[PDB]
Amino acid sequence: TVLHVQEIRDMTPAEREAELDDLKTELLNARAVQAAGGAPENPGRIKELRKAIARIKTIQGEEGD
Amino acid sequence: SWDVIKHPHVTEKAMNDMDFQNKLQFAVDDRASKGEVADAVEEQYDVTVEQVNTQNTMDGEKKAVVRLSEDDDAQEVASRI
Amino acid sequence: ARSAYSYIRDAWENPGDGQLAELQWQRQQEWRNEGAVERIERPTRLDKARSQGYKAKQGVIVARVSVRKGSARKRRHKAGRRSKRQGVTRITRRKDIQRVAEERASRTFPNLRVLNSYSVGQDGRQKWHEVILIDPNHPAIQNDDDLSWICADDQADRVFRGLTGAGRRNRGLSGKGKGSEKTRPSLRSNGGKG
Amino acid sequence: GKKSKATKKRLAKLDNQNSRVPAWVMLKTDRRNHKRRHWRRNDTDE
Amino acid sequence: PVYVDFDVPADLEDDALEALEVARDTGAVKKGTNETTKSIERGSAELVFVAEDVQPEEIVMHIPELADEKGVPFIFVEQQDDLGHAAGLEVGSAAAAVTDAGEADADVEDIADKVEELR
RNA sequence: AGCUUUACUGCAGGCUGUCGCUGAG
RNA sequence: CGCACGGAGGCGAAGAACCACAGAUUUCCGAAUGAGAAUCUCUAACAAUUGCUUCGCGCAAUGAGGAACCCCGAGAACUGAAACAUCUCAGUAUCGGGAGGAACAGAAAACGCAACGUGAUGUCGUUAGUAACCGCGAGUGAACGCGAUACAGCCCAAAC
Ligand SMILES: [Cl-]
Ligand SMILES: [Cl-]
Ligand SMILES: [K+]
Ligand SMILES: [Mg+2]
Ligand SMILES: [Mg+2]
Ligand SMILES: [Mg+2]
Ligand SMILES: [Mg+2]
Ligand SMILES: [Mg+2]
Ligand SMILES: [Mg+2]
Ligand SMILES: [Mg+2]
Ligand SMILES: [Mg+2]
Ligand SMILES: [Mg+2]
Ligand code: NA
Ligand code: NA
Ligand code: NA
Ligand code: NA
Ligand code: NA
Ligand code: NA
Ligand code: NA
Ligand code: NA
Ligand code: NA
Ligand code: NA
Ligand code: NA
Ligand code: NA
Ligand SMILES: [Sr+2]
Ligand SMILES: [Sr+2]
Ligand SMILES: [Sr+2]
Ligand SMILES: [Sr+2]
Ligand SMILES: [Sr+2]
Repeated sequence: TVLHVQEIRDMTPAEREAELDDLKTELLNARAVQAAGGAPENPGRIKELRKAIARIKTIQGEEGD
Repeated sequence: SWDVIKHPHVTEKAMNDMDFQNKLQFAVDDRASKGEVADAVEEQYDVTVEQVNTQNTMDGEKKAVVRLSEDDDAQEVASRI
Repeated sequence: ARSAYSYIRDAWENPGDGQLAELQWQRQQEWRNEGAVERIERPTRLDKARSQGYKAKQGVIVARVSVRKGSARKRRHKAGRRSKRQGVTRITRRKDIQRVAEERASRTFPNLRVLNSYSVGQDGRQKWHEVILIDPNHPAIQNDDDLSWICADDQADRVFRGLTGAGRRNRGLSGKGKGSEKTRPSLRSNGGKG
Repeated sequence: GKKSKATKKRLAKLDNQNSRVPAWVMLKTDRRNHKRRHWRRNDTDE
Repeated sequence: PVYVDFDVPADLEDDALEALEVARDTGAVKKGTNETTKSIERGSAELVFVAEDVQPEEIVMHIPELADEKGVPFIFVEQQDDLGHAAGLEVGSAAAAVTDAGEADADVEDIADKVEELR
């Protein structure tokens, strides 16, 4: 949703990696909040974070990195 | 590629280790060694790991009890997540 | 004029006379000390090999195989059998020894395919045959107008399905007329009565 | 007995499979865990 | 070996091969056991060479007796690849025949005579 | 069906002759 | 936002869902191939067998699967004969090996309605329960030809 494909293809190879690490962290922090039973969740993002990471990785493969 | 750290293991027993022994507990990939758990943790939270104890749980996952150096404070590290 | 080959051929019409006799009596001493399947660099019977498809080319292989002489090595029945089916001694296999040799050779070279084979004699207890095998994957053969046919997929494991020359004869397919009622087009399609 | 790491993973799964059909699935499907195994009355593999 | 009934001295074999080399450059020579066999049968052979390291021996066994019933003289060469090199080949040769020498007929003739004597 | 034997008929196995391997005087 | 009609929340006019084609990812065991192991582990790997070979795993091949069909091998007994041994069940059941999308067969050392005739090979119909076999018992059992289907004829060895 928030992160579209164009935006990913416009990023530089180094920007996708940085973006990847950023996303992985939001994901890890969400799963941590979830582990603590924390409900300030918003179920859509934890699900969106996974797809975003999948997209970035797909593009990195497509673009040759 | 699989990541080392899955998520913080937060249970009453985990808290005691945090308050009383400056230890953090994690659910980690069962293919990870104590050394890999140590590094990954230092890099993710920027702290110094003194010792790592592991266990293959009856949940199919691996649990790691990571003690931090006196320089760091478990409660604080855990509090930011 | 006579080709040189005709001389090798003529010598083998009588492997027990002349120089050939002395040769065999010598060779077999070495052969008996060799294994079951020995790859050899050159055919012992050049005329016969060339006549069967052999070529001094890459991808063409020759191997001599020894197989025991005699009837079936059969175990006696261990359950009830009517008299007719109690035999052991006089039972012989339906595949001739030359065909057994071709199969043992092909197993040794899993990637190759049997092109043909021929006899190179025998002593009191065993027989030797030289088998010609072809590498269906070598371009030297894939480009040969006389051999590339053996590269087709349906020619895979041809020896094990009786597509060999010794296979077709042993299957009673030599005759096109009388006598081949139950052999052609296959033993199996004819209810196994050939 | 001594369980290997793999045997352990399997026992672990069997234990997890031994949970009940969540409350909401009942509502969602407008109305049974055909695989409820008891440690005593039943027997696992291996 | 089964077709070899006399040993040719190294020196003799040396002369012979040398004569063969001047035969390909001057006169004519046949390379290969099949072409050599036809020379003997056609009579166009003056001197035929037979390697002693041929395996199988069947390939050449016939040369000796064939030559005898054709007056054609023959000599043995210890190695197969030497005969082929002399004949001018990059490969070996189990047998070769000097089909009408040339500025070597003198030597060839002697070699023939040196062999008949060697029995 | 299991068992027996100088029941009927066969099949292994043992003994023995012969052919091949197998040659010189 | 699957089966699946909940709750919360999210995605979609930046055209989502959904369908077609193509591509990415594709853990471990598995022919399972570095070695060992009840799906894990130990210290760079075409293990094993082969072909070629720059003789170095450098380039290649094989392995296993598939509903049955197909080809090559091994091959019963109950049963029928109102007993039973040959015969029969049956080259069946089952076993070993192997190919393909179909297999196999195939351009006459054929046929032999004997001819001044036919003209590769499968298969279908028929020839026929005929010829032939058989304690001449019970049973077993073709072919040539003909009418069809489809059609297609070639390459070596050797001589030179
Ligand atoms: Cl084969
Ligand atoms: Cl006719
Ligand atoms: K019976
Ligand atoms: Mg431990
Ligand atoms: Mg058929
Ligand atoms: Mg529980
Ligand atoms: Mg009884
Ligand atoms: Mg392995
Ligand atoms: Mg009866
Ligand atoms: Mg009767
Ligand atoms: Mg019958
Ligand atoms: Mg007929
Ligand atoms: Na977990
Ligand atoms: Na093979
Ligand atoms: Na028959
Ligand atoms: Na139990
Ligand atoms: Na009984
Ligand atoms: Na996939
Ligand atoms: Na391979
Ligand atoms: Na190699
Ligand atoms: Na009866
Ligand atoms: Na009875
Ligand atoms: Na009968
Ligand atoms: Na007619
Ligand atoms: Sr638990
Ligand atoms: Sr195969
Ligand atoms: Sr019990
Ligand atoms: Sr050579
Ligand atoms: Sr036609």
